[PDB]
Amino acid sequence: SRARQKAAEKVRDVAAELLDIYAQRAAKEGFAFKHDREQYQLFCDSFPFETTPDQAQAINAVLSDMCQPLAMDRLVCGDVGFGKTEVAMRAAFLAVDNHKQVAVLVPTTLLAQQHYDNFRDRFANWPVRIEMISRFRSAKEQTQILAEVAEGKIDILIGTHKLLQSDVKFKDLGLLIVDEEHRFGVRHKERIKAMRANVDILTLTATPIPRTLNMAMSGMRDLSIIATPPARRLAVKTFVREYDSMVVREAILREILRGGQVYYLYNDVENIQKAAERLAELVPEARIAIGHGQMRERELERVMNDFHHQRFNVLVCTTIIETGIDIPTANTIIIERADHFGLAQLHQLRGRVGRSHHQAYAWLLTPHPKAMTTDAQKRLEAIASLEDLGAGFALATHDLEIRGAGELLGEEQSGSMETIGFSLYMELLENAVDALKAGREPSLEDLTSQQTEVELRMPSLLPDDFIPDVNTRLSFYKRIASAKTENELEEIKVELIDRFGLLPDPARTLLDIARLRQQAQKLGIRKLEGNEKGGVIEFAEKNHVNPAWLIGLLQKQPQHYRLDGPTRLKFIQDLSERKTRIEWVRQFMRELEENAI
Amino acid sequence: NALRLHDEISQFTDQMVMNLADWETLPYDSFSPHQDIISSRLSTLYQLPTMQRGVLIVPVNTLMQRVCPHSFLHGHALVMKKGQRLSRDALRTQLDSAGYRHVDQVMEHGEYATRGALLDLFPMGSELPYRLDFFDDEIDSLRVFDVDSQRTLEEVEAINLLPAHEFPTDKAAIELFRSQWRDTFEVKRDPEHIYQQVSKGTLPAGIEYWQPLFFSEPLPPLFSYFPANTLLVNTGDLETSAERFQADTLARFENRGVDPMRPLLPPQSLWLRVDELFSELKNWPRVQLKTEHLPTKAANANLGFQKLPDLAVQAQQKAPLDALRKFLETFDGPVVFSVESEGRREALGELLARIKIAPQRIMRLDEASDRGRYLMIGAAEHGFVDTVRNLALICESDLL
Amino acid sequence: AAFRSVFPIQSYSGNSELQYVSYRLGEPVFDVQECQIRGVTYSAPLRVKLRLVIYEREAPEGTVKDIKEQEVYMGEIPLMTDNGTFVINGTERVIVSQLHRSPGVFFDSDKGKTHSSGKVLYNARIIPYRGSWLDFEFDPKDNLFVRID
Amino acid sequence: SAAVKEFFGSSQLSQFMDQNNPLSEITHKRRISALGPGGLTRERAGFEV
RNA sequence: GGAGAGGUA
DNA sequence: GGGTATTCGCCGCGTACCTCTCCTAGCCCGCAAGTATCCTATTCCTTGCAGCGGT
DNA sequence: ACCGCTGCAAGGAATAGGATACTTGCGGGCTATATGGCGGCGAATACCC
Ligand SMILES: Nc1ncnc2c1ncn2[C@@H]1O[C@H](COP(=O)(O)OP(=O)(O)OP(=O)(O)O)[C@@H](O)[C@H]1O
Ligand SMILES: [Mg+2]
Repeated sequence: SRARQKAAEKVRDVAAELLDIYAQRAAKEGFAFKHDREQYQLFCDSFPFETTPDQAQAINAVLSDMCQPLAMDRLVCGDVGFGKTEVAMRAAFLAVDNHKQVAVLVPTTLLAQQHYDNFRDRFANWPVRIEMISRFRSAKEQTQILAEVAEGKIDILIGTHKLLQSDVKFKDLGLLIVDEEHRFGVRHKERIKAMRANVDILTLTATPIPRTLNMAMSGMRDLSIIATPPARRLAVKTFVREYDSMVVREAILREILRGGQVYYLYNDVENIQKAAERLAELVPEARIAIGHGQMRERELERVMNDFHHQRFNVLVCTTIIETGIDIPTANTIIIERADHFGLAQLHQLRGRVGRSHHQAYAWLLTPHPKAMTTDAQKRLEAIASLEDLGAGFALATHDLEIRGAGELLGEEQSGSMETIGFSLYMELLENAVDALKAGREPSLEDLTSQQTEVELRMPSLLPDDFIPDVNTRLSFYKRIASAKTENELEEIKVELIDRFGLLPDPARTLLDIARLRQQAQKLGIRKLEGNEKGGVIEFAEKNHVNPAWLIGLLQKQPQHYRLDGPTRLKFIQDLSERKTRIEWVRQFMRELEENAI
Repeated sequence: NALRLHDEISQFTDQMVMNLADWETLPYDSFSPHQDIISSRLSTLYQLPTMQRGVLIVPVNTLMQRVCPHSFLHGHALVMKKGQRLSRDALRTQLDSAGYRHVDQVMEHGEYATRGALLDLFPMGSELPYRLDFFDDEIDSLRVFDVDSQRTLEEVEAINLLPAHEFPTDKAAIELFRSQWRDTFEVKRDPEHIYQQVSKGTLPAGIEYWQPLFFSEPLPPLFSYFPANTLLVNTGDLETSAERFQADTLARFENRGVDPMRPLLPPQSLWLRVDELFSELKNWPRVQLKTEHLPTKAANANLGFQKLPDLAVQAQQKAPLDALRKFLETFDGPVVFSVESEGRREALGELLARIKIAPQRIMRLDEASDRGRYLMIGAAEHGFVDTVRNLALICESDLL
Repeated sequence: AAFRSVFPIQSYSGNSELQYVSYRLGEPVFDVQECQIRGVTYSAPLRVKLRLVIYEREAPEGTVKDIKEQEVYMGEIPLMTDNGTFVINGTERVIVSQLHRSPGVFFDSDKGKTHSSGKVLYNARIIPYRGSWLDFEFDPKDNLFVRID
Repeated sequence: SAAVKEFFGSSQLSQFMDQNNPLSEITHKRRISALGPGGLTRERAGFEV
């Protein structure tokens, strides 16, 4: 009964930023990469398979595109196990012999350390450094790899969201590769294109979100479908059975007698350790270990290596292996309760088995057929009806228009919710492009770095009802961020007062954030954060803060000032009212500039 | 373990290493074992009578399983490579035994031509006639020539006429299976019943388990397929594993000892027993490898193959590579590391060079010198010291 | 009667079931005239002692891990007032009695006004209390026919 | 609560009290309606019922 | 605005 | 095929007035599940000095 | 007379929680098929010859 529902928060608006990044991207020329016939031919010699023509079609679709000065944002989405990785490696190779810092993002650790091995096995003959960042790397390691990012000693970096901690200033990006893109929302996708607009982007998944599928069908982004499975891989015989340990036991005995390994989906981190022993008396003959995202971030290293070195048959696991881990020995999934899963998730679950000549059985343990809900049911005969090699894009198109693609200039990539026009998207984009290119004004994110951290946990922006015109909203944002006098803040104030009547609360708070930003830059204040419990201010090395009067504050109110670091001052104030918090920082910084020196 | 050995030995030799693709289906299953694998299965059984060398890995379940009675293998199979020393009239009388008709202008199934030096055939299996052109009691050409225009499309090295299944699927074999059904099992009126299904001619999933009813002859224990000088190499153990599997088979048999829909043959019919297995096991000389000390008698040799020391790395100690850095210093023989993967080599390549160790990748374990650090790329799992010749393997798993 | 009709309810897997102990009407939150003024039902909360078993899985059909019991509420039922009226929304309403077909089997005949003949056609309805009706009738050409619902 | 509240609130035989006497309410609580679910209707009733 | 019920001539 | 007979399905079924009560699912917000990141905190390896004994 | 040896202070490193995101599904809170008519007439089969 502790649900505690009905909140509200609209701390940021996204459409302005997404227009800004797209207008920046279309403005900047991309990079006509250099192609090598022969040095890359020796790299082609290295790959120990033979390409399908559809893989080759993807390859020459990528390469002849990436050697052009335009904007390359390509969907190389195919089906699972179709060798989709190697085309990405080929693009990376051709980019990196131009020394252009390919960035690869994966939605988990597991892909990063397996693809670390994959890339590192691939580039064993070339003077290129490939590195991986995660929580498995030590922080000491992280400090120096992010350093040699800036000196550009690392040429290829792969990582989790740990790369998008935004303190990673690269030397020269030319290529971005996203693997299994059907995560991240939108912000984690476009955070890297924010810092470099003209960079090239390669997008890999097996099951795209409907939003990028619609935008692929919009002509904004290129598409290469991959069919023609590369090998002797059949079709994972889907079996949707009501839960029975005997069926389970015979499946496990079938796999162990085959010698292969077992994926056991449980998707319940608390209860999976109980799930281990209750599976253990059912199959005492097996070798089973436990894997999820909540060991002590070293156990799973042993677990995955031991599993990959065949030290145990069965892995009970959560959806942390939904990302596509290959390990071609195993051929049997046991989905304990398939009911609460999307069809893309289901196609992925079928995706990790197979990957080989051997026939892979799939076991979809469900509740009783009336007991399963109709959503889970029609999902189950959806996946059961369509068991075909190369059926992924069919399933993705079925996912589309049943859930509806999200809005074209915002988050929430699935869901209809009455988006804006695609023709309107064209018109708004081109108006953004030529208005931005007009005076060549710097971007939003460029004026986030130059601007001091002035986040005060406020909903403070230009709301949609106040100005529906997102384009001139961005124009106002650029003029407001460009403002270098309080007087031009004032003419902007009377300007919007003229143009739209009364100014709402987020807009006027945005105005006074600009005001405090002005004196913060003017004195030398570098970082000023606040919250309910107080807040923390970071000065410069050359501040206009009185040191003697700073100690005087520390000894007149030790409960309200604590220097913890050289310029790192925590004030502790029960800041409950946002307006009084604004006047707190305003009047305080007024006294501080009364002590300006 | 077979799978492990299949690429363990592939690391450690050059000789042809090949398995037996057995039924991935379970004993008395209700599934198909994926026909093409069976097409790979019998191919092995084509060469098992005639190879003069070669490494074949089979596990105990395969030896437990019975096979085809081999007259079908010599009778309905025209897999044939270029090194088949065979005359002209020999294939004439063999395809006469197969029932083929002599047409010089082959158009229909079961036809062949043989004039001068040329032999042609049109099979019962496919829609393609083939020029053979036998030379001096041997075969020299495999010409995919036209059905009417007599022009070659492609010259082949080995022809593969394998029929689609273990059993003959022809109507006489259908009647034989019906006869053996009415001999052993019973007939009930049901369309879904497999007796009436093969009366309709169709092929159910677990059709392979009613195998011998298609031959009217006992199934071989496949050792009649054997060459005269094989050499059996015991791995793991037998007088536990075979009995264990026998228990599993009988457990499944009595478990599915129900359902006159698909009644099941006794396992003595479709399998060995452990008793007769060990009865046929004295027909061939054998090498038994065990990880224990045999004390003393003739035909034993205990080889000093001692375990590695405590080799482990840890970041808790100040210098993590202490065990290897001191174990190599006290080491007299060559040290082969045998990295599994190639780029993993550099995972050791930037790791031993931290302690100024640069092992060079060699190919053959016989290439080891008296004192040097070398490595393989292969599939080893645990290292050990060969104190007989002071050789050493330090695998990946010797470091974690 | 209704609770013994429905409860106990088994599960589909059959590893547990919910049974019933007793019921008890709560005290009304308001009385008749205050409900009359305010504009709300004169209602009693229903508090039922439900009881859920848990069987053991690996143990055979019929064993007990655990069983729980509590008084749990479901639904506001209006109480009839002291006279015969229900106060439902401040409007006193009366549920008038109905006079309907007693379930059973009823033989009948449309008295010769069909089939242009003057021949009578006897029919028989099996009328359940709750369920599907059943009709038998004679054809004008003496053929017995059935229809469901 | 829905299947009770609908019937006691708005049903075919849950009717408003005729309450302009003692007699009117006491002859309304004793009323025997042949209408309702499971019964006949006002415009589909013959001379005989 | 639509159903449901009751009423008058 | 054609002719008559039965059978199914739609067409209608009074006007005017007054009073009263009652007219819902869906969807999306936030919970659950998962995944990743960011902290303090407290626990835990680990080592140096302090001091205590030994010939 | 001090060397050598262990015990605890220190001090950090890690790891263990607590928050911050992102994906699916679901539930609640609002809020955006019933069985009791009948006669007439006409079109559409049923059957029979
Ligand atoms: N041209 C080819 N011919 C035969 N087999 C191939 C070929 N290309 C790739 N393969 C095999 O198919 C497998 C596909 O795995 P990989 O992860 O490389 O691509 P993918 O599975 O399509 O990508 P994802 O893991 O994102 O689904 C590879 O492990 C490789 O062994
Ligand atoms: Mg009158």
